[PDB]
Amino acid sequence: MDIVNPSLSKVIDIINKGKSKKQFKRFQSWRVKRVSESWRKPRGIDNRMRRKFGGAPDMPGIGYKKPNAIRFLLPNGYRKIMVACVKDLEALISLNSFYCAEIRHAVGSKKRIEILERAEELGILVINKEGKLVK
Amino acid sequence: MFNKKSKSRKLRGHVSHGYGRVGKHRKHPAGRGKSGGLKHLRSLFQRYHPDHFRKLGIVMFHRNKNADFTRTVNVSNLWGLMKLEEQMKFKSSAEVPVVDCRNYGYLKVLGGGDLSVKKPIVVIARQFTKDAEEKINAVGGKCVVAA
Amino acid sequence: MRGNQMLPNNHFNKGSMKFKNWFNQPMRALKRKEVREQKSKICYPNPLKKLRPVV
Amino acid sequence: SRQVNIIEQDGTSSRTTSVPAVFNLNVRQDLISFTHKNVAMNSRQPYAVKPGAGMRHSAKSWGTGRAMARVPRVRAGGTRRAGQGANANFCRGGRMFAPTNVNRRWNRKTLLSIRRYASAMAVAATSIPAYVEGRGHRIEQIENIPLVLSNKIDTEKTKEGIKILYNLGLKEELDKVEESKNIRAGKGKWRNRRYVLKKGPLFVYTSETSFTKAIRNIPGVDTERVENLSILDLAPGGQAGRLIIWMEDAFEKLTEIYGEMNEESKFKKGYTMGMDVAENIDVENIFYSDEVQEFIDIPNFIKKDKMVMEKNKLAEIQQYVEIEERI
Amino acid sequence: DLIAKKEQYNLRMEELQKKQQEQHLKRVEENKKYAEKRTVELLETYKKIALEQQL
Amino acid sequence: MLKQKMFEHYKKKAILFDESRVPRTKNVFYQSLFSLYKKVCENTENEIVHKITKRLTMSRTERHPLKLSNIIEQANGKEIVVFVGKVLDDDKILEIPKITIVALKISKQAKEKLTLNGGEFYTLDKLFYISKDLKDVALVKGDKNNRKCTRYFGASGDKGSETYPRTRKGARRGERRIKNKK
RNA sequence: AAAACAGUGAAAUUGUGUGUGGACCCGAAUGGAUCGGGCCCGUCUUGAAACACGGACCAAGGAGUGCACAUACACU
Ligand SMILES: [K+]
Ligand SMILES: [K+]
Ligand SMILES: [K+]
Ligand SMILES: [K+]
Ligand SMILES: [K+]
Ligand SMILES: [K+]
Ligand SMILES: [K+]
Ligand SMILES: [K+]
Ligand SMILES: [K+]
Ligand SMILES: [K+]
Ligand SMILES: [K+]
Ligand SMILES: [K+]
Ligand SMILES: [K+]
Ligand SMILES: [K+]
Ligand SMILES: [Mg+2]
Ligand SMILES: [Mg+2]
Ligand SMILES: [Mg+2]
Ligand SMILES: [Mg+2]
Ligand SMILES: [Mg+2]
Ligand SMILES: [Mg+2]
Ligand SMILES: [Mg+2]
Repeated sequence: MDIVNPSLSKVIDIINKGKSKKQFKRFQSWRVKRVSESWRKPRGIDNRMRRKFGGAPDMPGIGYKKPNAIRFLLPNGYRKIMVACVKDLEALISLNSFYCAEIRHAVGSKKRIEILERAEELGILVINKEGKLVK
Repeated sequence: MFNKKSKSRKLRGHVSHGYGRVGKHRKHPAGRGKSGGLKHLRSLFQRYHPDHFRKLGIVMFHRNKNADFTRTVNVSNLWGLMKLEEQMKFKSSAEVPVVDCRNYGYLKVLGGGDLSVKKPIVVIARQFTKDAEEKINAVGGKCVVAA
Repeated sequence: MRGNQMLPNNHFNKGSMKFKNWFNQPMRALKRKEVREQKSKICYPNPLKKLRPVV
Repeated sequence: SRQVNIIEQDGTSSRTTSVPAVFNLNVRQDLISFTHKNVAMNSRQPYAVKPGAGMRHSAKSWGTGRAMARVPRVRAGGTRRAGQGANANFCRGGRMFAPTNVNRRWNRKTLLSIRRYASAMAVAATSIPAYVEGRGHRIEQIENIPLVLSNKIDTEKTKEGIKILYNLGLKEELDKVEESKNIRAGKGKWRNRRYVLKKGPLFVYTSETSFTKAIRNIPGVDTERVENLSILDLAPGGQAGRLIIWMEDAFEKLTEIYGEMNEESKFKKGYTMGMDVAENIDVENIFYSDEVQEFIDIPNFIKKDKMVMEKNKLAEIQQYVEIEERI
Repeated sequence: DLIAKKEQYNLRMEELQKKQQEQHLKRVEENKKYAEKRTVELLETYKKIALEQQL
Repeated sequence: MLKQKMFEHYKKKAILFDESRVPRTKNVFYQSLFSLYKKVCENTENEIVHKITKRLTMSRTERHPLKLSNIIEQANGKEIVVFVGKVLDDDKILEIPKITIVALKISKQAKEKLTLNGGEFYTLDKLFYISKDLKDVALVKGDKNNRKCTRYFGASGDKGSETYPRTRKGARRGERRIKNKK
């Protein structure tokens, strides 16, 4: 869509290139199909990952948490709020400097048209703008 | 607080449910009820319950609670049986109050403390201690024994 | 048995023991009301209850 | 305190009345919630599984030495059911863990003194605009709160009944209820709880009148007597401030029922209307009073900087110079 | 009334903050002048103390 | 020199409010009152204010109640007394000295008696009006050790122990104290 | 014993087509040969990669609960 928050425009690329792409897969989820990828802490008496031997993978923890200012920020430099009514946009009227709107999936075509018309006149960014309404 | 989550809900995912891996959780490792008390549990009894293993005292094969039931009041509380509005009348007034303990379900009078107001009073009851009698007579009151 | 307590004495040993619940309490109350009402018609001018002495 | 105006059939007002003492009492959202929770559990019906389900069959363990797990198994022949795994909770068609049972405690106790106090402060909240709006009743068009309808309402038909309610400004509120009807989400729609509606006005009467059966078919209107007014009706869902239409007789009766401040009610024996630990929520503002400002001491705003130890930054705080002396 | 008195506090405190700040800088400036002279003294007294030992 | 300086610092820090404690009640009127005292503490060193603020954070059991006569007994000739708790009536006493009580709550029967004898009850929000420099106040405290359940703490099978056994009781039944001294 | 809708139609497992590798995971890269680190989990045990036991594969079900009696704590 190629849009950016004006307050961060000259900084956003540093921020984006700085985000981690680490994944914390569950131990041995690569060995048997019955174990999903979702993280669970290992609790075995012998387990090599719990005991932190070199060569085993890394475990999650507080050290990896991002700085408080950068956290929750989308790649366009805004935070997101969910909307499903015309009367929802009315809340964003004070916050449009830092927040943007994302219309919920279940809202149908006829109603979406009414949301977008209101978004234009109030000056609010909607990130699902194209959505289903491309046809 | 009026409501709180339980401990059992946090123990999901932890193997032994907090009973240990070596000790485990078996059915009855120590025996049932309060048994074993002269044997392997002797240390619990001698510490917390030393007068358990004994026979004691005089025996009556049938007793009647109604024939022996009683309730006791002290001299310092006599004026307190009256309502606060009533107290404040008899304090200034020239008349002497006549208090009957039977009416509040008291039958015996004990000698604890001093009388609230140092003016005469008539007290009706079934029994008085020697101290109680002396204290009431000290203020020029009267003790009346009644059934 | 561990720690300090009043020594147990709970009588639940007998396997033939019956339990009685009271879910019927509001309904049986309503039936007793309706029986008194109809009894009161059968003898309309007269009180439902007799006179009794003081002892 | 204040006077309140009575309203006649045609919308005229002429006679006026004083306001009962209960309406000056402060509101405890903690106690309203606690009381709601307990009382709501007194209307339940018991449920349980059948007293020996899962235990019907003739079963026995095969014991070790057969290369099989030592679960009990079904004794049979001629059917695929032979040798299957019988009684345990981990078995198909077996018995559940800790079967549900009728002896559970269905109801809950609450002190009479708390029930009385909670109902008093629920009544109070029905006359604060902030609370009434907060529940979601819409009151933009209503002239004043509370509403008190006169006696001498001679209405008998629903046709004329609605015309009266419209004249009090309730149109938008009533419409909000009618438009609301929807089918519930989830399995409740199979168990006789199919349709859901929003709450609307409650009408409170004390004396028998024809108006009761004139208004009752209008969606979202609800009716109760003042003498047996319940917390389920006064604080739905445990949030307070329901909109109430009073009848003139009922409004005067509140003085006999709850009494006067620091007195004892004749109608509710052993009950009196009490005092909080502080009079208002605003007491934090006492700090700015003259009496406090004399007491305290003058603040220091100047604060020290955080320690720095980097080479270059430290050298501007402590410039070092050599000496030649050997002492 | 108290909502008005809340304003008088905020005003009074801003005056006090500006005042204390100005008094701080003067101390810092005073201290810098004393420190210059004193360092010149002590670097010379070291020199004197050393000659006493040589003698 | 230094050893004194150190100790005098410890003694002070032992009095002052902790500022990482908060009362557990969901009562908004109680939480209002705490907010006032908290904002006073950060602008003063006065020991009475610090003591009061610490006590509002303690539990219902820690805030044990007192009877009217015991307040007078502990007042030690002061005019104003302060108490973070509830004041109850003493049925043994009728006449009392004139006194002003600042406290959290009072019972109906106590308030009448106090008023008939001359005297006032004020809630703790008003302390700063009742007193100008907090020199004429006494601060008073109950003791949770006086609960009847404290008679059972400890072991009755220790030598010289004064504790009572937890026991069934009747006209003949009941375990005695046997290892105490008389 | 099994067996609901002539709905939706997951995983194990199979054929065809197109790509990438020679058991696989973690860290770091090339146009391209690869470099460094890692023994199979769960469990009893002083001590498990073990020549200790259980586990061919996938789905669904599957284990601190209810009542009575004293109790300490938090809240009204
Ligand atoms: K990620
Ligand atoms: K091990
Ligand atoms: K970090
Ligand atoms: K538990
Ligand atoms: K444990
Ligand atoms: K185990
Ligand atoms: K034995
Ligand atoms: K009844
Ligand atoms: K059987
Ligand atoms: K089907
Ligand atoms: K199909
Ligand atoms: K094992
Ligand atoms: K080996
Ligand atoms: K084995
Ligand atoms: Mg054990
Ligand atoms: Mg062992
Ligand atoms: Mg079954
Ligand atoms: Mg569903
Ligand atoms: Mg071995
Ligand atoms: Mg095997
Ligand atoms: Mg499952």
